[PDB]
Amino acid sequence: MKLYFNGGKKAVDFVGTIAKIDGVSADDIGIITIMDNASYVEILNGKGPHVLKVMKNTTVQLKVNKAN
Repeated sequence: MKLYFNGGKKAVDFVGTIAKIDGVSADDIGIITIMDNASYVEILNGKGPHVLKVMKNTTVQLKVNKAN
């Protein structure tokens, strides 16, 4: 599942808060895409919904939402 964060040009950063989420590790972090005013990262192994809910409560406080 692709998860958007309102942070872009204007990867190591998102691997690092996401990798510390309960029940998640680097192996659940897929491709990272960076655009001008937004970025998204593919969350693997069905953990997308979980990562999104946890990130709504986790500071790095970016606005997160499901791409799809």
